[PDB]
Amino acid sequence: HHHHHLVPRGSNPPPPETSNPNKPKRQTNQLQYLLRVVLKTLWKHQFAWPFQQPVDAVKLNLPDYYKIIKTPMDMGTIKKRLENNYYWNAQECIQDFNTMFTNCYIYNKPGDDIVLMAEALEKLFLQKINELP
Ligand SMILES: CCN1C(=O)c2cccc3c(NS(=O)(=O)c4ccccc4C(=O)OC)ccc1c23
Repeated sequence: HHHHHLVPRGSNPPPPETSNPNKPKRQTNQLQYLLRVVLKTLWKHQFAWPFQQPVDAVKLNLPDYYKIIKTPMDMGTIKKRLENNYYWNAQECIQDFNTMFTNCYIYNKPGDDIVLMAEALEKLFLQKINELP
């Protein structure tokens, strides 16, 4: 038989929402600091780039990524959420950061380059979190 299963193909899932009109939202001084200080200082770091957008599992040849990671998160998503005033409190935003870092540590192994990058960014994140208003 001549069906060789070359289609249908893989794909990326849809990315996390950055808007939700029915979700409760606030602007708080902590959320303001999270955008202006925490996110913007991590964003400029030379290890930020793999984290600035959702994982493209097709481009990056990580076909197992969304098999293993079922709650993806990334800093582009967090940035957009912050810009859109998506969050109710600082905890929600912080949980998104925690999810991003945790995903990285789940998927990868100690000493992998991506893990060294995540560890550095997490260190910086935790320092910046300790001066939250
Ligand atoms: C942060 C999301 N992420 C991963 O968890 C991950 C694991 C393996 C490779 C890559 C990856 N591929 S990459 O080409 O951009 C890359 C980035 C940083 C360090 C190593 C690699 C890589 O795969 O080197 C071969 C991008 C984003 C992620 C990963």
